[PDB]
Formats: sequence, C-alpha cells, structure tokens
Amino acid sequence: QVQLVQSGAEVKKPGASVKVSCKASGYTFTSYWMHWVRQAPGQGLEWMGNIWPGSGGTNYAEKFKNRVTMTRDTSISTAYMELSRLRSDDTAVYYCARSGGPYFFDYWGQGTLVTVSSDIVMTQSPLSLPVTPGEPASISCRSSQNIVHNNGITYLEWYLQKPGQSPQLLIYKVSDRFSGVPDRFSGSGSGTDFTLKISRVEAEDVGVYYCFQGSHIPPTFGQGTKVEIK
Amino acid sequence: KKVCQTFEDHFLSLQRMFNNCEVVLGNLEITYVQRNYDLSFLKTIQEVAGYVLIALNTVERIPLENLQIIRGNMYYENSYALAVLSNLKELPMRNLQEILHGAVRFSNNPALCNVESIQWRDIVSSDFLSNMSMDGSCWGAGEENCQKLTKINQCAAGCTGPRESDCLVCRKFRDEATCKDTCPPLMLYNPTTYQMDVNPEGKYSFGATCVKKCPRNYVVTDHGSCVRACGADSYEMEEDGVRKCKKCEGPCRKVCNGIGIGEFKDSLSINATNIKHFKNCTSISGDLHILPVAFRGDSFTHTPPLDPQELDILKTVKEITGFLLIQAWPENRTDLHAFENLEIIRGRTKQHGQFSLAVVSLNITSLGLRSLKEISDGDVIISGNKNLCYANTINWKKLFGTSGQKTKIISNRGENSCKATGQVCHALCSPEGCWGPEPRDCVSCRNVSRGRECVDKCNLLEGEPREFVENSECIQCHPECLPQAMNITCTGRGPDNCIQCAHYIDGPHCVKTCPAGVMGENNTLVWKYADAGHVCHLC
Ligand SMILES: *[C@@H]1O[C@H](CO)[C@@H](O[C@@H]2O[C@H](CO)[C@@H](O)[C@H](O)[C@H]2NC(C)=O)[C@H](O)[C@H]1NC(C)=O
Ligand SMILES: *[C@@H]1O[C@H](CO)[C@@H](O[C@@H]2O[C@H](CO)[C@@H](O)[C@H](O)[C@H]2NC(C)=O)[C@H](O)[C@H]1NC(C)=O
Ligand SMILES: *[C@@H]1O[C@H](CO)[C@@H](O)[C@H](O)[C@H]1NC(C)=O
Ligand SMILES: *[C@@H]1O[C@H](CO)[C@@H](O)[C@H](O)[C@H]1NC(C)=O
Repeated sequence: QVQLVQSGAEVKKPGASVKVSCKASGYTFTSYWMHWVRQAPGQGLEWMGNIWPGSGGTNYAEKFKNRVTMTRDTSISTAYMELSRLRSDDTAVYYCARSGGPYFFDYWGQGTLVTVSSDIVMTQSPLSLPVTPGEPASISCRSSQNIVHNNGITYLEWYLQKPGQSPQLLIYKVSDRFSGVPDRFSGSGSGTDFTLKISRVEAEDVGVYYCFQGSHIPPTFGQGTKVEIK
Repeated sequence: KKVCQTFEDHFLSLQRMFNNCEVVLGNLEITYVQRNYDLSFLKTIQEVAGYVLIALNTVERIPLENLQIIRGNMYYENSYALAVLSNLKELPMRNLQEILHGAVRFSNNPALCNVESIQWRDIVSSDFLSNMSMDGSCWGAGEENCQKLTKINQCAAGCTGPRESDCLVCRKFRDEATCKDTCPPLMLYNPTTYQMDVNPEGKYSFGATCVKKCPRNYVVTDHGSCVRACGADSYEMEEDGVRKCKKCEGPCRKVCNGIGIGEFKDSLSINATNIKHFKNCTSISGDLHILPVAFRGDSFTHTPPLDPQELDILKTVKEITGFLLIQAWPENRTDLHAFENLEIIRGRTKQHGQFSLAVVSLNITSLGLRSLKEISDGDVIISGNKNLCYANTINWKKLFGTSGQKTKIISNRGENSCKATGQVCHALCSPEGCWGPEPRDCVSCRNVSRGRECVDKCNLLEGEPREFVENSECIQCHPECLPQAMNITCTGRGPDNCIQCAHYIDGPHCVKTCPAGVMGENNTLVWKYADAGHVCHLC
C-alpha cells in the first residue's frame, strides 16, 4: 500500500534552515508529484511547492520561491523540503502530499511539525460550525474568483483533517467523492460557490474541513470549519 | 505584368498588396474601407485569377476600370466571381468584358447607381444559374465609362485582329504573345526512344501565362503549373534551377518540437494536452517521453488522463533527434504500434545522457519497432517487460551507429519460456532478428521480402502479382508483363524488362494502348497502331 513517511519532530531557531524528508513507499516514487503543504496555527493549509522526482523539476509558491529548495532522492525514494531563513510565522505542520490524476494529495505524509520561535482566496462561509450527531451538516465555501479551469474540470476538493491525523480527501472533484469515504459526504456547487453537504453527522466526522482549489497556479485551501459535536 | 498573390489598417494592407498589381493570382477582395480614404489604391488591376469581392465599401468610388477579366478559379460562396454587396456609388469596371467562371451577385447596394443597367450578359459566361443581379450600357461616371458590349476561340474579353497572337486576355494561357489552349508540354514523346523526354520549348504554367521558368518564389507542380507554395500532399524540392512540388512519400517532413525544448520545454511526458500537437508530425526535434502520468492524468498540471486511442498520433513519427522513453503503455496493446513507423532515434539528447531507446516496465508481448533501423548516438534499454518475448533476437549492433553503444535487455520473458510457449518468430526471417511473431516484424528474411512482409520466395514462376527478385526483395513488375510459367515473367522493372506483354508493346516498352494523340516532336501529335504481333508501329 502507498505510505508516505516524514521525519517529523523538528524544532529550530529564527534565521536557520530546516530540511525534512518524505520516505514514499508502496508505489513508483518517480511517477508522482510530491507536493508540500504547510498548516500554520491559526491558519488553514497552505501550499508551498512541489517536485517531480522523475526529473527534479520543482514548482514554487510566491511566498517561498526565493526561500525554499526541494530536492528528491530517486535511489532511496525520498523527497526533501529545505526551508531557510526561518521566521516567526514559519512554525507550521509540513505535509508531503502526492498529486493523483483527477484529484490532489490522494495520500499524505503523517506530518512534520517544525516549531520555530524567537492567489485565489478560498473562504468557507461557516467557521467551527457545531452540529448534533445524526443531524445533517453543511459547510459552504466561497472562492475569490471562478475556479473552473480552462480544461473544463474544476479542481475543487474537500479535505477532512481529523484530530491527530493528516488531511484526507473526501470529495476529489466538485462532486466526485473519493474512494474509502462513506456516502454521507456529498460535495456540491458550481461556478464560484461550492458547498459540502454531509447527510448524517457521525462521531468520526469531527474535524476541520478544508475547501481546496488546484485550478490556479498556487493551490489554495480554505480557512477550515472545525465541525464539532454539540 | 506585375502580379500579386481597423479600417485604416485594412486600407493600408489592401493598397499595399494591390497598388502595383496588374494580374491578381488570387481573389480581389475590397472589404471594410472607411469614408473618403480610397484614393487610386487599386486602379491598375487588369486580371483576377479568382473572385472580385467588393463588400461593405463606404467609399463613393472603387476604381477598377482597367480590370479586363475575372478568371473564376475560386468563388465567394458558390459560383460567385463578382461579389459586390452591402457596400459605394460609382464602380466603373469598364474594361470588365468577361467573367469565365462564376456570376455577379447584387445585394444591399442602395447607393450603387449606373451599374444596374450594365450588360452582365456579355460578362458572365454560362453561369446564369446564380446570377441575382437585382439591387443604357454604361458602367458610370457619365460618358467614357461604358459597358463596351462585345459578346451579346482562345480570346476571352475581345480581339484586336483575326490572329491568335494579338488579343487582350487569353482564355486559358499565353506562351509569350499567342493564346494557347495549354502550355507547351514539359514531356515530349519521341518515336526513337518510344517514351517521354524533357521538352526544351516546353514552358511551365504561371497562372494564365506560360513561362520557361517561374520567377520569384514559385514551385512547379506535377501538372506543369508553378503555384505559390506546394500543396499539403507535396513538398518543395529544387533539382534543377527551378524547384518542383514532389509528392510526399506518405506523410512528409513536419518537424515538431519534442519533450524538453520548445512549447514542451517544461512538459514531463506526452499527456493529453501534448497529444494532437504531434498530429501528422515527422522528425520530432527533441525527446519523446511516455510516462505513467500520461494515462493516469495529472492534477497539478491540470491535464486529463490520456486515452490510449490517441497514442496513434505518434504513428507518423519517422525520426526522433532526441531519445524515445516509453515508461508506460496501455496494457491492452501487446506492442508499441505507435512507433512501428519510427525509423531513426538520433539520441542527440539521451535519457540520463545514455539511453536513446528505453522501453521500460511495460506489458507488451513484442516491441513492434519494425521500421526502426538506425539508433545513432545513445544506447538501448528494454527491461521490466515481463511479457516481452522477441527482444534478444534483433542484432542491436546493426542499428547502432556509434561503437560505444550497448544494450541492456534484462528481466524480460525468458528465452527458454519464449520458445517454450511457441512464441518464436517465423522461419521466413534471417538470423538478423525479429521484432514480433509475424514476418512483418522481421529485420531481415531468408530469401525475399514483399515490402515489410517477407514471403518464402518471390513469384518467379507462380503468383498473382508475379514478383521478380532483385537485391533479395520482391518487386511486382509492370502489370503489362503477362505471367510466364516456363521462365520468369519479367527480367526487371519497367515495361521494357519482360519477355511477354499482356497488352501491346511500343518498341521495347509494353503499354496498355499504343501511343495515340500524344504530343510529339515539332509540335505534332503522334498516333500509333498495333500489328498482329502486338507491336506498336508509328503511323
Ligand atoms: C501536460 O502537457 C502540458 C503541455 O502541453 C504541460 O503543461 C505545462 O506545464 C509547464 C510547467 O510544468 C508550464 O510552464 C506550461 O505552460 C504548461 N503548458 C501548458 C500548455 O499548459 C504539463 O506539464 C504536462 N503534464 C505532464 C504530467 O507531463
Ligand atoms: C498483460 O499482457 C498479458 C499478455 O502478455 C495479458 O494477458 C492476456 O490477456 C488476454 C486478454 O484478451 C488473453 O486473451 C490472453 O490469453 C492473456 N495472456 C496471458 C499470457 O495471460 C494481460 O491481460 C495484460 N494485462 C492487462 C491487460 O492488464
Ligand atoms: C494532418 O495531416 C493529415 C494528412 O492526411 C490531415 O488529414 C489531418 O487533418 C492533419 N491534422 C492536423 C491536426 O492538422
Ligand atoms: C531460400 O528458401 C529455401 C526454401 O524455403 C530455404 O531452404 C533457404 O534457406 C532460403 N535461402 C536462404 C539463404 O536462407
């Protein structure tokens, strides 16, 4: 099975450099993009650049283009992410995701928390909405622009970061649900507004839901609604 | 005669491509001109080899008095040579006395006056089926500009004497002064050679005139005419002082850029957006990568998965100046049928600066690289194909051009199992090697070869097309040569290399019919008949 493993448990100082690995196993590591996503406290998931292990051709975010370097290790099947000149806001949880074909980040790495101390804006209309187990919930998401890509496929996605685990894809498209998740989740919407409708909230459904777009050059997540049991 | 092929920008371009023109080889189209901006931009035009479209012209007067004839080689919509519509007050086409092909369309012209009375019967020729001239012989401008009636045999507009050497515009062609039905043939028949021979007095066809050679950048086509550029099925090739439109050998050269340089500089493989950019394309300039991301699809690059049926676009590629990497193939195909026509893999830029041909981790039974003959710079790695059987048979050292090239065929289906499962190439295959299970996928064959496929032996004594062998190859000789059971029907190629001819024989060359009505020496037609012995004798 596909299983991506990160170094994790990193503590640094401001102005220093941190480099974290991603041991990707269970698949051909050179046939899949190795995205890197950060989740700063008080903010939602933030894309920070990817790498193609087959050739080493990396893409970058404007906020990290001159600050982060990612290199792959083809022989040992391990991608790397080197963040230099760490600031006070650089403390986050860094995930090594893995781009699929119709979806983004099918499999995620456990997560690396680098605690350091001294663009289409996707915003979810609800925020930390509480519900009762059994009652259907609904998380709406608003995009700054129209995220319908030129190819005709909108890369709207919903990720459920359950407490203590990495984000997991729920709706791989605007409405296409992922494999291994129940029929309770049913993404919906078109154009600029996208809403996620859970038909029945269960105990396991508690977590932060992030509306994600990949149709623009920098993929952007939403702030995240912490769905909780009342 | 000089020849040619915002509203402000329109007038400039139109006047630029028409001020000096006297004979238009294409279509005269005056459309979208603003008020009071036309000033003798096109007045010298005397011949349009196409259609004259004057549409939506706000100017009061479009000068076209000198225009003598519109050929009609093209049409505006259908049978439309003169398309004056939606304009314009004065259009004095006084010299216009002939429109060979097409008709005149009159519509949406309220300001157009003095032209409704024009005698289009003398101009339009036999194309009245689409003559809607509904919007006193005088084009306009008071006197002087009149319809000069003349119609209501190689002179189109009029005649200046009962001689073909003096006429305004020739109906078909004009060698230098006389009106000719066709340009002097480029092939002349000579009863001494009993065949066709280059004709010196023969002149190429330049639109509506015959020229010994066509000036500027013109390319002689097969039928003697030299158009501006070669057609889609033809390519430009200059043997003698004049280039000719030689027919393309199937899909001819269309150099596109491969993966790594050009529009695909940052591309990783031939994914769905890449596919279709290689349509009817030959001699890829760069590498050709087929990675799993192509058929799986990519989200970051926003590319849908490549359906396997679009991989046949690469069937046109007959050369790759870079390397060929096939790390993924559709599992329902047993061989690389997309690269069956690939012939050369220069390898200039090779994978890891080493492999120029890399079929890796695929589910293909055979390689299917029948036409592959040259791998110049890089080596070859065919590994991981658990079902590849006919791989080690091919003598890779023959395709390689550099002595340092090697081959890494490893971990494919074992040769012992390859021969155990009955998957051994045909007996009709020289030890040189085999690309697949059939004689078509043979590097070389035991005795002969009918094209790519090689039979046991040519039809030297029995067969339907009756091949003759030469250089270990089956060549179907001239159909004229009847089959011969006692010996070999045909000694060699051509209609003069067989002992017996089913049809008549002209001198040494067997022909369907004796040459009759063909143009010969001294501009005289030659006719030949057949005797009891099927020999074609000169009349
Ligand atoms: C699919 O092919 C397209 C090109 O046809 C590639 O998209 C290019 O990606 C690079 C960066 O990686 C951009 O700079 C180019 O502008 C893109 N081109 C177009 C036309 O969008 C893409 O990388 C290919 N995908 C894969 C998986 O190889
Ligand atoms: C990979 O290739 C093998 C053969 O090399 C495929 O197995 C064949 O499947 C076809 C289906 O029509 C059968 O008729 C053959 O008898 C099979 N041959 C063998 C040797 O098993 C196999 O299906 C391919 N893998 C795919 C398509 O996923
Ligand atoms: C490629 O050339 C062929 C020649 O037969 C033509 O039919 C086809 O339409 C061409 N394709 C493109 C995309 O230009
Ligand atoms: C020519 O064909 C015969 C009959 O099939 C075969 O025995 C022979 O080997 C062939 N010649 C060569 C040189 O292989």
